[PDB]
Amino acid sequence: VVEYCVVCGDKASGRHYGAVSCEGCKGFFKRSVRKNLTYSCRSNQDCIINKHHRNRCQFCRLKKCLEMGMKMESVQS
Amino acid sequence: VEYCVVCGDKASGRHYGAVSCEGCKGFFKRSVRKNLTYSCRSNQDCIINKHHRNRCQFCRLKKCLEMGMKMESVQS
DNA sequence: GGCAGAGGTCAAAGGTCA
DNA sequence: CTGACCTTTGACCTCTGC
Ligand SMILES: [Zn+2]
Ligand SMILES: [Zn+2]
Ligand SMILES: [Zn+2]
Ligand SMILES: [Zn+2]
Repeated sequence: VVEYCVVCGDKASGRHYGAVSCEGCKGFFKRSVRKNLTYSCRSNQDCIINKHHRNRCQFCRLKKCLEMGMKMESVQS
Repeated sequence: VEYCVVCGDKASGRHYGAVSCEGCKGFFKRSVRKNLTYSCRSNQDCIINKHHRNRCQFCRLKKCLEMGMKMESVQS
């Protein structure tokens, strides 16, 4: 009955943009895609996305978001 | 129009669990972020008001905590 | 109907920099 | 260090199309 975000391991509201996601992960994906935002990383793209420290590397979040099958094409827009 | 429990200034909004001015919000963030502890030169009951808020950082932080600002809420 | 999976709001967190 | 002011986040909403 409990489902966890494939990005950050937070309680997941459900499948969003093709991925079991927390509400935070959804909204990041949207804004990133809607604003055509690519970010950069300052730690050799090694950044580990955890519920606690997910807002550390926007770049590394979007990497994991796409890695885990969130789909730009699914965000309206 | 609501007033900051720490300094008594006009509050921006509720900040870390208490109706706070931006200043005390800022103070609180940086204090917890840099795990700053503070020393008092006036026996630790320094009056904290808008006009004279920055005399004692120590006494301010005490007030911040006492009036219910929650460190845990401030993030890393 | 019923509900997943899109959308949006705005307080409360964040970061900026004179 | 400070705080006026600006940006992001994510809990909680609604809509609507299978
Ligand atoms: Zn997540
Ligand atoms: Zn990174
Ligand atoms: Zn104040
Ligand atoms: Zn003092």
